[PDB]
Amino acid sequence: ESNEVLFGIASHFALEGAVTGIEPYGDGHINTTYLVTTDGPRYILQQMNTSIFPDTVNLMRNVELVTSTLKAQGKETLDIVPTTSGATWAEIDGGAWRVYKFIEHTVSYNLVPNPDVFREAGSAFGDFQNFLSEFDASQLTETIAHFHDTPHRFEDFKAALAADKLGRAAACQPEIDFYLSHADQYAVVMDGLRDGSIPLRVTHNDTKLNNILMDATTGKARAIIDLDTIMPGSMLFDFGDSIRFGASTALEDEKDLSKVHFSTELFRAYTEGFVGELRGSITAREAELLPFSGNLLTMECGMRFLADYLEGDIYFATKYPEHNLVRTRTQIKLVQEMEQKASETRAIVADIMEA
Ligand SMILES: CC(=O)N[C@@H]1[C@@H](O)[C@H](O)[C@@H](CO)O[C@@H]1O
Ligand code: NA
Repeated sequence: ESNEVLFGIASHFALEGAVTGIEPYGDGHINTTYLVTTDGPRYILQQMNTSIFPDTVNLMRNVELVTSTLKAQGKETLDIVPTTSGATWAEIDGGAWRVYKFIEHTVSYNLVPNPDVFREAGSAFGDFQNFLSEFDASQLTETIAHFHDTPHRFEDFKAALAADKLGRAAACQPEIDFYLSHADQYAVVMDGLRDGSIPLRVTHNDTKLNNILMDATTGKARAIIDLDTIMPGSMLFDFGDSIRFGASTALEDEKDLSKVHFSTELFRAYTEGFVGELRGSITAREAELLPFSGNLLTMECGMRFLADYLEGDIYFATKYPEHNLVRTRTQIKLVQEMEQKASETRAIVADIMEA
């Protein structure tokens, strides 16, 4: 938005400095995020995407519950800065806005630079699952329905494909046919949740690497951010999504596919950290599905990118017309390598489950 509008928004919130600037910030695809600079502290200002999260009240209730519980254990988290009237968010001119304190002395990554960073990510998200187990499912109502229900995502994909609103399907038949041909694989986790062979757990549901902040000195995890999708699911959604984003040798939107590979060493590092924290709760069936959960979440995210391309880019932020096609192509390349390396990942999990 204009500066006039953004500075106006900021005046609704209990900031503790005179604002000097408000500038676009970060690589989130969903909300619209800004860095607020002041004569003292920094803030993150976000316009929440109400097309994706229509029930703002329930969403903020969940975020308040999670963050207040962390605070009450003396654990660093996202610190909501209230409105000047004490509310957790503001509805202003038809938009929903919130502010968080900027988390100082941190670093974050869109791409794993070395195995230790990714091991730490695994530990952080594994620990967060232990934390979340303290809630029962009823305390944290779903903020998005069918969120990691891959068969439901596939129904959405098939509809986007049949409609082919922009005539973009002609240019991406290999990608389309990849997702169509893997239809038989999409129900495995949902079927296990439904029949009780996979435990229903409270999960984070968007565990990509850039949703953790690490300390700039110690390298240890400081805080997990992007708390909007905390809701019931499977452990496998958090593990699989982490592998999807972080076991790649390339960015999610890397144009040069020759740079995109699935790294079994990174898979190992993350699994060491994650299982390291969850060894006392992980079931045999969950352990059996750890490698395939990577395939599943990567395919789910990929099909969502491609569906969005076919629909004219209505869901994910994009920077250029082909951006979602570029994104779906990395996800496909990753799954192709995950398939080829299946025996190796199976062996890695077995080896860690004996440690
Ligand atoms: C709420 C929502 O749709 N979040 C998505 C997440 O599911 C997806 O895996 C990611 C891809 O980078 O983008 C967004 O964060
Ligand atoms: Na739906």
